[PDB]
Amino acid sequence: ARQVTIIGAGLAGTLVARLLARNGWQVNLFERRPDPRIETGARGRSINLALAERGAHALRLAGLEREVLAEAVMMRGRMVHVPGTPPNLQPYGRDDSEVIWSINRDRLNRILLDGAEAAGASIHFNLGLDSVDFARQRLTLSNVSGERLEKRFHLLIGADGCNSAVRQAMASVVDLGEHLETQPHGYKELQITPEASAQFNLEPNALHIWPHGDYMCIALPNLDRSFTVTLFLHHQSPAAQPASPSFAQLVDGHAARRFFQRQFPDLSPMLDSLEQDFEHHPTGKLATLRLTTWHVGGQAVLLGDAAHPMVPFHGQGMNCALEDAVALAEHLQSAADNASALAAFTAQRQPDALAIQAMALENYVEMSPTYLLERELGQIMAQRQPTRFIPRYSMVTFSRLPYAQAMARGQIQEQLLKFAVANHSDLTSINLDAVEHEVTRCLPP
Ligand SMILES: Cc1cc2nc3c(=O)[nH]c(=O)nc-3n(C[C@H](O)[C@H](O)[C@H](O)COP(=O)(O)OP(=O)(O)OC[C@H]3O[C@@H](n4cnc5c(N)ncnc54)[C@H](O)[C@@H]3O)c2cc1C
Ligand SMILES: O=C(O)c1ccc(-c2cccc(Cl)c2Cl)o1
Ligand SMILES: [Ca+2]
Repeated sequence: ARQVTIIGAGLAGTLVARLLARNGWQVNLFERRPDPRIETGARGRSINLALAERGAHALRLAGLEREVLAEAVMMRGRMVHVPGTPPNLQPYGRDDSEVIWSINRDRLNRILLDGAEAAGASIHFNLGLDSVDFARQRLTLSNVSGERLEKRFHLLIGADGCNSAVRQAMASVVDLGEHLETQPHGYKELQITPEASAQFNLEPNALHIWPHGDYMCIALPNLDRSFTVTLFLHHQSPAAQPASPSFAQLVDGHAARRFFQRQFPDLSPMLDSLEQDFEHHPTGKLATLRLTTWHVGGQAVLLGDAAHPMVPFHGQGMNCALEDAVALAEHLQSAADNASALAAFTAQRQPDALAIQAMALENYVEMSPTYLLERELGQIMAQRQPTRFIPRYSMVTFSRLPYAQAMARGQIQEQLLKFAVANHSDLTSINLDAVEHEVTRCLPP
């Protein structure tokens, strides 16, 4: 039985643990945090995530999709809130097959941990990786007190998130060629209670967005009709725009309330605990990190956020990490040796990681005239050639097309629409048959 040590019992690490353990690998998984399945008197955790077809399919292959979806809220469309216009519900597709799922992160992690243990993995909590000695094949772990314990390893999977210690250890024995692109937005998680969301008729089966240019809020539903709201706002006001809002201007929760009342007036009344959430929840940081290599020989590999931190604006980070886990287990299972597997994994996944990293950054702008007309012509082309003209968002979210192919086809589509609408003011002026022939010329089924 082949041996593997996984660092991080998050989303990627627990899935890859299950996939390898059920294929007969001897799997030990090490997690810095306590076991979330051991109920304590601590406050619950209400962060949720959008699960799309890529993540769902990964869970399906692992036999866990049914259990996860039973605890998830269907989101049938995007609900865009702008003051002065009623909320506009933009359906994701023609029917409920094209939806995304709002799942509580803690509940998803618990289901995955059970799945990993059911397949035979051993999971060891309260042990955080501190360092790796690659030449001696040993690693050093410790609890929160820092009491150190050493373990031998044969294959090390770094599934330990965007601040990966495995990545830090690798960067010392190989040049990972890291390129860090900091994101100026921080984020803050806020809460809408079930009573408030019902009082204001907030639609439960939708993803909600309050755009406001350089900042915005999103809200995702929970099973009990509460919503988790996330504010995205610059950490600092730019020099050469020092008045603009930023976390630095919001000195306390009362300042945050004044900010919401002015900039997000239909949302502020739903946020009963704004002042306390704002002061008690930490401001998060965002970034894009691109690595030239993801592995050290056959000894260690990164996946998930450890390999490709991305901005969250496409809701694909977890979905990508679960897709990584499937791919890594597949390569390891069937390769000639571990070094071959890890090289092949990296070669397969790196172009797609770059693509979603880029599309996630682009997606922020797109959710921040000419646009209507292009989107209108695109809807017609999707009706005439539904196997050829598929909106990029739909390729990313509702299909398993490799992200880089989705991005390439999306650019062909966006250029074709922009050129077709240029020098036209309405659609009856446009030759739909000529556009369709360009679709069938440039977009294979
Ligand atoms: C605000 C926000 C919103 C998001 N929304 C979405 C969304 O809607 N949909 C989506 O698909 N993605 C979303 N994402 C992205 C998603 O959260 C991540 O991409 C995903 O959790 C990555 O999974 P992972 O298993 O690689 O890492 P994680 O889920 O972070 O798990 C890493 C694990 O490693 C552990 N760990 C860390 N360091 C060590 C160490 N030294 N030793 C041992 N254990 C360690 C951690 O405790 C954790 O258990 C969002 C991200 C943010 C910030
Ligand atoms: O229509 C969508 O799928 C949509 C709009 C906004 C998002 C999103 C999802 C997860 C995390 C974050 Cl930050 C965002 Cl902005 O998803
Ligand atoms: Ca420790």
